[PDB]
Amino acid sequence: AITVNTNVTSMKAQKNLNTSNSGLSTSMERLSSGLRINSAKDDAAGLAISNRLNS
Amino acid sequence: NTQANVADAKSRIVDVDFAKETSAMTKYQVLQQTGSAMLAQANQLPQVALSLLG
Amino acid sequence: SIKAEMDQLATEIDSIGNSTAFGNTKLLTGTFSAGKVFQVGHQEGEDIKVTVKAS
Repeated sequence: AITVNTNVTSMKAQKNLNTSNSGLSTSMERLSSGLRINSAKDDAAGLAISNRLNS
Repeated sequence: NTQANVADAKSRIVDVDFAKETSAMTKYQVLQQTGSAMLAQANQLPQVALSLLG
Repeated sequence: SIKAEMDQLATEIDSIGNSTAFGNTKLLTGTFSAGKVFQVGHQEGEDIKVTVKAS
C-alpha cells in the first residue's frame, strides 16, 4: 500500500481544512455587522417574520 | 398664545431628541471598534498559504 | 359633556383590542381563545399552551 500516484490522505485532509476555513469566514461577517440572518442561507422563515416586525 | 403652540408643532418635526440620538451615537461607537478588529484579523487570513511550504 | 368624554374612551378600548398584533397576527380578538401550542422539547408531547381571551 505504498503508492506515488494518489494521496487519499491529502484528499481527506484538504476537505477538513476547507470546512474549517468556511466556518471561520462566516463567523467574522456575523460579528462585523451584528446580524445572524445576513443572507437567505440562514432561517428562511426568520427573515420573512422580521420583515413584518420591521414594518 | 398661538405663537407658543406653533413652536410646539415646529420642534416635533425638525428638532432632535437627545435620548434618541445619544443612544445611537454610543450604539455605533461599539460597532466601529468591532468592525476594526474584524477587518484587521480578516486581512491576515491568506497567511495560511505560507504554512503549506510557500 | 361628561358622556361625550366617556364615549371616546370606550372607543379606544375597542381600538387597542383590534390593533394589538405580533407582526400581522391579532392577539386580542379571540384567535387565542382556545390556547395555541408551542413545543419546547425535542419529542412529541412537550408542549406549552398560551390562552388569551378576547378583550
